[PDB]
Amino acid sequence: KLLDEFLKKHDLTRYQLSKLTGISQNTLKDQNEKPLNKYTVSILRSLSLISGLSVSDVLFELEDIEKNSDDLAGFKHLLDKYKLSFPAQEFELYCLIKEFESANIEVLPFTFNRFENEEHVNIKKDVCKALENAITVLKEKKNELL
Amino acid sequence: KLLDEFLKKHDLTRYQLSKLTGISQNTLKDQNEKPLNKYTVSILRSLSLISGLSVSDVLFELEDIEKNSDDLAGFKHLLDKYKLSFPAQEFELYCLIKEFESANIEVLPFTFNRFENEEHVNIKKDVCKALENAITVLKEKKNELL
Repeated sequence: KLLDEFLKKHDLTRYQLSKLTGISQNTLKDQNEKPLNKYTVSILRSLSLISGLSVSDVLFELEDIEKNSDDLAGFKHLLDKYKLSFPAQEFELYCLIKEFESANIEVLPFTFNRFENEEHVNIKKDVCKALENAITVLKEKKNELL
Repeated sequence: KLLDEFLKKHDLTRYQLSKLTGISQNTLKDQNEKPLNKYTVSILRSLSLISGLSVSDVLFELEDIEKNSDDLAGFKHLLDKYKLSFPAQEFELYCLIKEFESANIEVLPFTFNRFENEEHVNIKKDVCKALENAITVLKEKKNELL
């Protein structure tokens, strides 16, 4: 639940947000179930007001939370297998996938049939390179839309 | 119009947006009439995709456009009467006004009836001071909410 996790991270509750804004607790409950792409600038501003964050930083924190739950077009499964983390590149991949979503465009999952037969002396390096290559593929796909 | 103005700055049309996204022209027409607080993260992402700007810069450019048309609680009239510009302070006043609105609190206009019937040999410094104190006062009022 995106809204609740943001509030909890700042030691805030729906009660306090409701108290500040007059937004009903029913409304905030419905809000908590929506994916980020449905959040309005209005609710980002409310969250900015109560948290002290700029609207841009509110959105980024909400994105970071949503991203931890995202499949990353298949890379999450891979990263989790080897307990790896590439915070910057994972977020970039996430950002590219959400962009395609906003143009109502299918992002086929990346597959690793080749990868997981082949052996890797530095699994961290090789996954990093697969991840960057994926980002490149998406960036190219992006620039051929435009 | 907010959406048109953003698209025009980047040499784009709603038609183009519509063909990239699958969003209908009538929907974008309606979108063009909405204040920025009604914008969804989805539409920001769509605008980021087509413009090449990050969602943050899309948001700021939209904020900037909306700010240039906002009354700024009576200060728009005042600044234009003396054709003055204080970018940072004007934007921060806009920010505060939009924060209060997201908390369903209306900001009463500042009045200048006595100001505008007095001679001002330093109209720049005088209006700057009034703007700085308006922001100071709004910040105090914002703090009593939290």
